[PDB]
Amino acid sequence: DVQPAARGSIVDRNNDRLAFTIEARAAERQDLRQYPGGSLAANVVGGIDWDGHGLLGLEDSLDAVLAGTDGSVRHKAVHGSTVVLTLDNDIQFYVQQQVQQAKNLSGAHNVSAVVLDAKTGEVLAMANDNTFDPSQDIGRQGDKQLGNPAVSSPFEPGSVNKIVAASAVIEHGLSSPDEVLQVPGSIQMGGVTVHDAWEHGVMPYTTTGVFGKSSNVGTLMLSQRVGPERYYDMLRKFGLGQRTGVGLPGESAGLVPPIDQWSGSTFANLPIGQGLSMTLLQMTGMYQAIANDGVRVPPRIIKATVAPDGSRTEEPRPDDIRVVSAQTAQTVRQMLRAVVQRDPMGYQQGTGPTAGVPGYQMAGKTGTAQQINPGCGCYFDDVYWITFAGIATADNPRYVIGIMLDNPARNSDGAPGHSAAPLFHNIAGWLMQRENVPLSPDPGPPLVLQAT
Ligand SMILES: *C(=O)[C@@H](NC(=O)[C@H](N)c1ccccc1)[C@@H]1N[C@@H](C(=O)O)C(C)(C)S1
Ligand SMILES: [Co+2]
Ligand SMILES: [Co+2]
Ligand SMILES: [Co+2]
Repeated sequence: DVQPAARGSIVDRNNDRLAFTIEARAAERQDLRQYPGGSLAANVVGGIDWDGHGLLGLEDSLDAVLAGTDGSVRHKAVHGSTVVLTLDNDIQFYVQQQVQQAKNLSGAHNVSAVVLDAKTGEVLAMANDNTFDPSQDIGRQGDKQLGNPAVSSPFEPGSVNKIVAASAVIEHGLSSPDEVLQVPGSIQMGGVTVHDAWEHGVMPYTTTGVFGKSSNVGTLMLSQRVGPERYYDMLRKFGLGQRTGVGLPGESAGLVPPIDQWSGSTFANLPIGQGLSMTLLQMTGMYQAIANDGVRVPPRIIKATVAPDGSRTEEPRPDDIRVVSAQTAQTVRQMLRAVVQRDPMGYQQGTGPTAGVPGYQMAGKTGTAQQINPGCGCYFDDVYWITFAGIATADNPRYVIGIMLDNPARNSDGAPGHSAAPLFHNIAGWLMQRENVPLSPDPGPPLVLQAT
């Protein structure tokens, strides 16, 4: 009497299969969910329950699309539609592996990474370490990551948030990359005292140097030019505090205190990335806006669906959001090249020189945010979220890469320190090689971070 719907498959952007059903035997007919890549993108894909319906991930959030409706004899069975993700399996595989070995080499509690297409915001890779294997019983995998922290688990961003301040001082004509500043080693602001990660007297940092060296004091002085209203407006325009609508279950909205609830010290904290939280995806989406000439395209992982006949419907594109002018975006892309600039004299070196890839105008920003002590209601002194976000490349944005390390003892590559810059180096360099993207013989002249 019953005519069963055949579950749809989940494939990547080139129709490479992530999950698909085969017919088998034991009721007697029994359909088996196949996961050829095992753990590949399982944080996104999810896994099957006993009855062949989704248990978690997109298998469950898109179950109705994937499961179809059973027929009867008279009503025809509607077989499940196929879901085409924006993921590129080759990129996801490389990224997911690097993320696992960044966690191993650095001693972090977790490591995650997101790769966006610069112009379109599509999610080309989304990975975390320790990813469960959906071809195996979930109940034996309590020691595994069963979910998708890149969208579900916000953190305080620290210094990667400085893109907002930088975008606001440029867009509002309030400063320029080459402006020579005078930056003390500390200031009192909003009732509190803010210090730079190194002690120094008044330093002739350019605006380029404030972000390339990640001066908190410098960021805040430039932020006083913007004011709370214009800065809070730029936060909101950058997408923070609000879900992206990427199409993944369990997405968090993060957390931005609204301006009418600020305390006297909120403005002293937000421009340096403390006092607010965001997801890795929101973090990478901020850099997507800048990569896309100031136009933010909310990220999306569902590319299209194919009906049982074979007809394809593309997913509807989200509307553009104008965060900053194209001129502003280009100027911020170029400033951020200072973060990867190397200088043996130290003077004109940014915080993330290991992130540069020679022959390419790489551009990014490091961060080191303090985590909250759960048994205190106060910040740890030596527990951090490490964070990197970058664009490949400044002069021709193709890829946006966002990385977070949960409190590593070492670099992502195992060298001493605490930086995520080596992992951006690995992934961005590999993305350029595999597309045979051409080098550039001249990098331009070095950027000036520090005047006289
Ligand atoms: C942004 O991430 C800033 N970090 C801080 O002010 C932290 N409170 C801090 C953590 C650890 C040591 C010193 C300060 C600046 N950006 C960092 C980075 O770009 O990696 C920094 C360590 C240069 S300070
Ligand atoms: Co009927
Ligand atoms: Co240390
Ligand atoms: Co290298």
